Amino acid sequence: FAPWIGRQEETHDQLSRNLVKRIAATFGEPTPAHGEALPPLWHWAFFQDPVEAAGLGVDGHPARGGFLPPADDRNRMWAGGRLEFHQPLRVGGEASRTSTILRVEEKHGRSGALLFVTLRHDYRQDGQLALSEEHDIVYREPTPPKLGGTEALPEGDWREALEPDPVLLFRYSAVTFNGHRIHYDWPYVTDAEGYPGLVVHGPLIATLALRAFCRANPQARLRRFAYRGLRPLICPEPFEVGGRLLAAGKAEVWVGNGAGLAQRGDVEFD
Amino acid sequence: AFAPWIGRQEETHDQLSRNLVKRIAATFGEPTPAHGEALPPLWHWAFFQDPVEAAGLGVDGHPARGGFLPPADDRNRMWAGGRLEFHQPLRVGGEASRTSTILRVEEKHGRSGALLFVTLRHDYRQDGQLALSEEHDIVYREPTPPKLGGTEALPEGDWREALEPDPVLLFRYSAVTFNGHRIHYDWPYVTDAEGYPGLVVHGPLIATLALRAFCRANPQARLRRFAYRGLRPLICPEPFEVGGRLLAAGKAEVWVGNGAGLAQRGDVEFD
Repeated sequence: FAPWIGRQEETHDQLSRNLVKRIAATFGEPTPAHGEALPPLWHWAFFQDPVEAAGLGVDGHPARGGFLPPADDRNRMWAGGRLEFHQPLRVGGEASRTSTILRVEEKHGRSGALLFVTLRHDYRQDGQLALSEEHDIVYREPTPPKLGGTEALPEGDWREALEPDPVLLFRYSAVTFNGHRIHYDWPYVTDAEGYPGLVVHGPLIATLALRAFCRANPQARLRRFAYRGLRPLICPEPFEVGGRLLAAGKAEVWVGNGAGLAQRGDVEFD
Repeated sequence: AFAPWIGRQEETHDQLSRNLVKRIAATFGEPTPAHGEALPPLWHWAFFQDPVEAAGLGVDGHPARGGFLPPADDRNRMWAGGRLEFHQPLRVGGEASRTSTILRVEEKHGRSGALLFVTLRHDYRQDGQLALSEEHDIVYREPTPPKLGGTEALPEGDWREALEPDPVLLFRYSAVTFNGHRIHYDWPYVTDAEGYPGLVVHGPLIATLALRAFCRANPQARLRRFAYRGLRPLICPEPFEVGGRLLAAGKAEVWVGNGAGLAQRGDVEFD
């Protein structure tokens, strides 16, 4: 049961260039300088509470409890999220993260048991709110990876083709210090879980989807971003990120390939 | 004959930032030193990384052309060993400088031919102090099917730590050192492409475990020198042992191995 509702924790970190350089390298972009804007979604490389091995489950994620309760028989799912952008976080600075457990509601779909937990992350630099983030976590019982169709790649207003490889996936796990083995352990992700190969991270592709929008709408100032996973992408299959404009300051983004869409997302901007 | 690199020098800088320090500590299951406390021995190997964009990376996941070390003409560049000399600890939280000098480049024709031996010196300075000086021995070897027999016997010592590595441990160390060399995490590559039986436990990873154990077994010893030589690759998830034995008032050896032989040995000197 969840009495965790309304629980807060505080975390601090330094947006240190040495680590920003690593994210930059991973994405093949330039390393922002001291005092400049940390690019969208790069903050996910920060505010990491690494867990000692004994606190980890077989899947390499933390089984141990902490801010959130423990999980063994279930498995966390990166269901989605909404980000509200105010100000860039600036490289070099200290920054603070205030986290709140907002909702913990039980639900039912395929496989039935489906506990949804929503977390809010408030990110402050110099006391000043830079970014407010909610993340959807779904605890479910292990089921083999879903089969069946998904939506096709729509035609859109911009598009980028990407050729993943294990080195790209390793660097992104590295930068986020994610120990989830589905992203680098090929014997495990195939034999133990049902996948045909390595899984491209949801955050990694969220970051490429959001970056292709900004690239294509260079005069657009971000306001809001929402993403939702659909079906996992499999390395090394080439895939694609793209989107389209929908209304006044509203755009939709998507990641997918021939197997169909892996992720969809909504953007608001000025 | 090798003047273009002999004497080459370069200075870099880096902050010994706690966020990365927390990830090293988690990897090793240890406490995180506080800001201003000693960086634990050999944790500096995670710092001073100037990583290349993907286009700069070669197939094996290392950078395709580093500009300091002599180019490997499709030869395999091995981490043969090195020597460290500890003067003062590097401190968590602070800026530090690494000055690097290529000391020696020698071609030597032995059994199996001539490979390239290169000796690289690294000098670390923080708050105006010369904290630590180090040398790496690199050995450029022709691409050869992995030789995995172990020649030296794992001895019995004064202490012993049994280790069962797994791909999570190897990933986290590669992560913390932003090492893209994919023989450490990419199982289809390390086997199909390079022909190891499986993933390779990093030499640096092994040395830190080796020195750590000695420290655990000798808590009053303050480090002054450490030398290590890599003997043979270790293969995840082989169970292996780190041990050592005191040899004299401030001398001890350490080693890494298992029933098949020593994977790595080294020498310690302390007060």
